[PDB]
Amino acid sequence: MEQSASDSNKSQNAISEVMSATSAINGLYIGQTSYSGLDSTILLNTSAIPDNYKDTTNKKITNPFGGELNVGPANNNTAFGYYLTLTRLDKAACVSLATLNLGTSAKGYGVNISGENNITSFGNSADQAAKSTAITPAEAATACKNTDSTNKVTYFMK
Repeated sequence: MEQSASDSNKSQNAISEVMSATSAINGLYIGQTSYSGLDSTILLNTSAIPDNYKDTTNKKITNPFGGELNVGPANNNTAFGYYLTLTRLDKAACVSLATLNLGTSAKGYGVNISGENNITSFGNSADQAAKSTAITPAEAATACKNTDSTNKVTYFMK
């Protein structure tokens, strides 16, 4: 109730985690242009067409590495660095990220998108669309919308 709330409080804590993630993974690779090399391997690794870009149950976010992770590089480091396809989600997490601020401390957020290598264009809404900034109940209403069996989100985060 009353605004996103987590967009100011929870965000400050989330930033630390992800900014440490991109730092850690980078320190192990040393740029590699943009973790290049993993692409060719991982792409054909899973069915040649990585179905992991989406979960069929309700739990996959491409970003973290706390559970079932799949490593992959993006197009160009500056635009997008890396993506890790982690299966894991919850209805609360859907609202949590939409009540966060995924814009200043994110590279992009896309719900029901598949193809982390080259994410779709970013607007400001969710579901079969990606957005540049995530915030306010408006996003929350759009992110958690018909998303049950189709509840999966690839998202690059800084």
